[PDB]
Amino acid sequence: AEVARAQAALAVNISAARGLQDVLRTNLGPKGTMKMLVSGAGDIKLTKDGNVLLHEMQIQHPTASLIAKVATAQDDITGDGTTSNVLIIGELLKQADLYISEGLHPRIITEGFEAAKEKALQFLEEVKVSREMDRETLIDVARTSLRTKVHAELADVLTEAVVDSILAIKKQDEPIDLFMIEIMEMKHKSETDTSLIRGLVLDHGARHPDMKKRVEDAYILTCNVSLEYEKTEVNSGFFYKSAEEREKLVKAERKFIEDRVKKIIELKRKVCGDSDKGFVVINQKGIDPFSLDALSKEGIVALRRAKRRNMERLTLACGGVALNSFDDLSPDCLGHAGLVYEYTLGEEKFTFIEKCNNPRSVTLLIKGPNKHTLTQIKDAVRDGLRAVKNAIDDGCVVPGAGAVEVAMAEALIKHKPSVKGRAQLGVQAFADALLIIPKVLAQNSGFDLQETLVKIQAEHSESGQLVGVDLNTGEPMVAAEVGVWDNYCVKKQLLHSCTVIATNILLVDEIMR
Amino acid sequence: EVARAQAALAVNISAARGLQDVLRTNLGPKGTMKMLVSGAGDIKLTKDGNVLLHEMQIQHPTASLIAKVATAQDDITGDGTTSNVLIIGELLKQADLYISEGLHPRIITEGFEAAKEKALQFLEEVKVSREMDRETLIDVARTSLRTKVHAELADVLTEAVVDSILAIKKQDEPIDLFMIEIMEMKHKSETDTSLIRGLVLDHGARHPDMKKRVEDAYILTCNVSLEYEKTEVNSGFFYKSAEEREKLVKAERKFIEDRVKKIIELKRKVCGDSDKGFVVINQKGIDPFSLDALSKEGIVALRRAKRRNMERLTLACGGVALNSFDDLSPDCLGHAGLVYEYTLGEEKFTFIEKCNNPRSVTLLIKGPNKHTLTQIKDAVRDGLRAVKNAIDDGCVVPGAGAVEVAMAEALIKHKPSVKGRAQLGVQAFADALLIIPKVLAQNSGFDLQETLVKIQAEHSESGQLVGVDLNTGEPMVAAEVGVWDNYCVKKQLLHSCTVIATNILLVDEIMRAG
Amino acid sequence: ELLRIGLSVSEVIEGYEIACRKAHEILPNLVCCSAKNLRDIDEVSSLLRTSIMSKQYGNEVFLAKLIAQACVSIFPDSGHFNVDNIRVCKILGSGISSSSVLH
Repeated sequence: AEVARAQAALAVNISAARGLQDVLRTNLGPKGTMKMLVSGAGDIKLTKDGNVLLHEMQIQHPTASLIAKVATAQDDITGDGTTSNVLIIGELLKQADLYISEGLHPRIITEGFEAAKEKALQFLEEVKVSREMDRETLIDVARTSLRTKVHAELADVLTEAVVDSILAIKKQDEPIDLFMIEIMEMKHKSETDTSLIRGLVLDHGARHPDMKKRVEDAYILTCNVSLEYEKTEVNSGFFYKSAEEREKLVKAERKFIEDRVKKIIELKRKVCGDSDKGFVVINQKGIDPFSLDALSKEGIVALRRAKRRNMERLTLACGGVALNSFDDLSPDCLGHAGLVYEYTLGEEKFTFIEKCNNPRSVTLLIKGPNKHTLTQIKDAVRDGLRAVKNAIDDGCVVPGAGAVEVAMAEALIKHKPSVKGRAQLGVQAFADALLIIPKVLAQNSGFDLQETLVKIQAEHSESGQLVGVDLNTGEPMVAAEVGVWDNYCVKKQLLHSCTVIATNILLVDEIMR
Repeated sequence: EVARAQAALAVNISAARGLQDVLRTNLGPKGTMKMLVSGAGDIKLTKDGNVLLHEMQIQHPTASLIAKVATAQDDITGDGTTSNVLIIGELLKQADLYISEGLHPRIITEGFEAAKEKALQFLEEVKVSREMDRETLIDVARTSLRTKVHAELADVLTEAVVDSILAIKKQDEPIDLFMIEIMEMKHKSETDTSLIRGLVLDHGARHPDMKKRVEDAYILTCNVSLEYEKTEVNSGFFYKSAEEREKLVKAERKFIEDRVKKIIELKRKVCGDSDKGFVVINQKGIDPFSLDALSKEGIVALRRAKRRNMERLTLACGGVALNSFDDLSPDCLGHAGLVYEYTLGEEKFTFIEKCNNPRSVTLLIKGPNKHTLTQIKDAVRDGLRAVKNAIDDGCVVPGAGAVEVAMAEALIKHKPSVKGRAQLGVQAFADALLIIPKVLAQNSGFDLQETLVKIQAEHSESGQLVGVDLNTGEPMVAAEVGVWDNYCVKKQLLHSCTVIATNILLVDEIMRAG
Repeated sequence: ELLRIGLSVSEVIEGYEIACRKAHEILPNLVCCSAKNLRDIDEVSSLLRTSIMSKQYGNEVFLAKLIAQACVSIFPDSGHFNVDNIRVCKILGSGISSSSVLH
């Protein structure tokens, strides 16, 4: 058919990106906002985080495909910077644009970049200082990594709970939290909130006065497939070989229910000795009223509807083995939660599996009556969880609020890449994308992304001072004192995911449809 | 309607580029001439910034605006007109880039002012004294003509250039308001510019054997009529009634015949000797028997001269404006060490020369007799206008954009304001500097930047002025290259640069009004 | 206006926020007297009258007295109050003020 070539294909590329990018620039720091997102489903989503906006919907361009790619990098590889990663490239693109606006090769200006990124990486090592993984040292990173991602006040209460979650570790040291994430969204009088609740929490537990709400000594038979069949890890018919056989099973189906409670009432006394130790069958389907009562009446807690995750985290948490049957099991495999506690909050029971024998799994209780509030608060958590988890995995920490970038753009002082000056321009180009965080904020916040940053620049050129645009009012300060300190996992990776995709479009002279 | 906010700006600065563009090489040895069959519609040929401006019909207001302020500096410089146009748009973009980034143009204009002075302050730092000698006179005259014409035609004229300016230093006159008397010869050949330390007239009138070679020059330059109207006049033109126009003419030739006899003793009083040459010059015609009998007296006589000539001959020859053919003092009637009526082509051109004042001094260009002959004329006059600045100031500096980088090296690095708000305008200000060397070189050769870094690094090394070699497109030290700006021009430019680029940057609107 | 004046998003939002925090602080201060009875129809009716005022153009006192009766007298206390303590059989005939509270 047709194609596009020369700078015509290039113009479509570089324009579509920076046409999409500044749309995303509306949000960063706390002075960013929460961008309304409605995908084909019709749900409104408000996110200052990149991955949501990037991976849901896009104004469709050939560039819109690569942007989520390196967006699939930042959140994956780090989780802090998804908001920050986008704003870097087009600021660098408009720079390089100038050089090819002058006219030049996108190839020679390509070679003018990555060294500067490699430089800044060096410079990032240089300017940063390794910092404590201490809880309160994390806070200044925690708020910021959250706050660069999501708005302050949410990030502020998240600063507490996220650190409380990432400090909950057994010293399983990760960039993210897999197990520390157990999210319980609850309809509540609090529309945006997250409650930290330790230990594995079960999707539900069953009510009955004889059924113990408090199990401190738990022998947990994980229970999935219901009372209604004998020794069955899956519910299926023992009958229905003809038309009238349909009636016979349900006539004999109530038998297995009593057979099954018979197993559990004895398996308690088998394993637990007397009934003082609550024998825990968490029945991940509904417990039939008779055995619901008769397990209650025997002291067994028959818990209604845990999760497959609450089955696997149980295998983790309780240090015991799960099962898909209620069958009598050897007392060994039965899980032990140092606390099995059914917790009715609102009308809903959330059964704590606590004293996790592997407390890498904790639980967050999310709050809202309105899902649009309840979704958004859930969203701000986890992108900041792994962000602040990049705080406590990192003994190195990089000070935020433009402290380190003026330590690059100025210390990139040119003719160090003197050869063609294309690097001297490319590093200059790269130097100019560094300050987008000092830019976007003094942009979003008061004064000017420029007239404040000149102080930042100046005040950094002053006394080598760590200095930066406020995340809040957009005025100069000392960013080291403020404590705004970016994850050491962000900075390096934040650079890589930029210049690698910033390299591609330059070498792309061609597009065809 | 109106154009407000950004629209009062863009169209102005958008117009300021293609304008800037076409003449980006009107300039330097890289400079390229342009014509017009368009603006005034005629067959026209021109190289200079301000001069190509006026020739066009420029309906965009800004295009007319610089023409004014450029003409000011155009006067003394004659080059750098094309230059100053280039840095302003180079400045306007950066300020636009700020307002594109978004920012306030007046605090941006506020950002020029220290930088301008700082650069001005730098301009006396970078001004290096090469006092007036033919070398500095050569190298500035050529670099101007290397700008305006061929380096060939530059060095062809660079002789004629320094020719007259030697006697203007005899005048000790830092400017040339004379010796700028130029004669344009009918020939096939452009390049021939003849120094005559006196004047030249195309005259020697209608008669030969007047001793057109006059060794003792005694010059009567007169407007008296040895010839005059035959046309019908009463009130000065054709009168309603016919006859009363007639009575005037019969006193004409008689008046002319009498003045012949008046020149006889005017030859005898003045000279009495044909061996002492006498020269009449009439601003009007002269009848044949006048010149014929004036040839009998040992007199050459020149009918129909010009006011400059009369005065220039009154000056150069120590001559006269005197009105009479009656017996007059020879000491009044001026003198030239040699006088000859020379012929190239059809007309007989009197070369009057070794004149009492070497004051109005002919540089006689031959030429194709074209807009080309017109073309080769205008430049050398400006080649002077370069070197007069060199005569003006004691400080003559390497050209080809040698000063530009060092300022950007001087200015930006430390903030000259130590303040970003102005540094904004300063960062805008010190980018304007670089375009001319980097645009011409990249036009003439290797790029802005890779050439910049070479001019930069060597400045960054030395701080010495390495200019551009436009013979390549690479930097060299424009001291040795000979391309030499004076301090005057570069002084003058920022003034003409900034003040026009400021008030237009601060236009808050534009409106068709009445 | 603050958009025309040029004030950013969170800025003025922080304005209403800290002020609605400031306002929620004043709301207990601006409580003017009080009243209630876990039983009495009439006294309770008035609040139930005036709350449904906005929500009713009709009889203010009559639906005041019914729902006050209803809400109260369905309960042994009405110190406790729940979601459905009152349901309705919508029935025509007679008057609209013939409406009666039957627990």
